[PDB]
Amino acid sequence: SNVRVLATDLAFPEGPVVMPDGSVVLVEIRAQQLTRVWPDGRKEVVAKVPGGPNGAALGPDGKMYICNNGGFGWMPGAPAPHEYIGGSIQRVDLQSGEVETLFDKCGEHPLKGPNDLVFDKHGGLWFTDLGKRRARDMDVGAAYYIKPGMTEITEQVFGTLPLNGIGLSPDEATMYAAETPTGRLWAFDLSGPGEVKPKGKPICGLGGYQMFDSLAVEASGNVCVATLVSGCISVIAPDGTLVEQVPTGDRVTTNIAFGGPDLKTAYITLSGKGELIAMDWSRPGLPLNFLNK
Ligand SMILES: [Ca+2]
Ligand code: NA
Repeated sequence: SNVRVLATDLAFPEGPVVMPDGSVVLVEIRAQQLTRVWPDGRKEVVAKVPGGPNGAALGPDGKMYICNNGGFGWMPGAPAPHEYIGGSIQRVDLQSGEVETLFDKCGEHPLKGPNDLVFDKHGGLWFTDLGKRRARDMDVGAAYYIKPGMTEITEQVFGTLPLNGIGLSPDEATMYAAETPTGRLWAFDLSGPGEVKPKGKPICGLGGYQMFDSLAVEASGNVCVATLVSGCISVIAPDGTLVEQVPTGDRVTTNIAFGGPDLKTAYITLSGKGELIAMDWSRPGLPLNFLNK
């Protein structure tokens, strides 16, 4: 586990997407932008994304899809009314910087705080909703699926505590969602693309005072979840066994993505220190659709 710092002075980094050349496109939630970090050290702003760009994934159209949580109040907190512009799913052209809003509601219900996302092999898009905190109450968590072609958005999970990381199993027959305040990883069986069948179960709950953020799946099927408070990556087996906890040095570790040769480098956002780091990983990551395979 040879650790290296790839970038600093990032304004709450999140949503890393590791390109084939080892460059990383990621979101800076506090600076409201999509940023490109190159292996020669240089950084460039790809696009300004007003609000709270929170997670990213490359899509079948070659554009970068974004979960926009609508803004926080800044460490993040509950957004004062004016700092919140509504949650949405957006798309960014990585060549022009043009930002287009795709969805801001599902049925008659506005999206609250979209958080992270993952494409299935048909181009359908899963995403979590962490909800928003208000003065005396908070939204429940949810997960959504957008049908291939971006034709329709559907609610698949609703009424958990806030949901954050999301991924698919290698065979894409199971969707995983991390429940932030409880440090529980939930597994949902899929009867087919985009469709949960009964709605799921927690396969792992960490002890102590530990909370979950975003995640990435390994080719083995293990789920690697960024763990807040204790500052590590929690590696969870498909059967829920806690395989290991890899310390990162930052209590606000928020996300992980695999890249490099054989997808055996982990790229991790340390959102407390404002850093993107890389770490050797003993097992290869699961290739993401429309990025790695
Ligand atoms: Ca997240
Ligand atoms: Na990730």
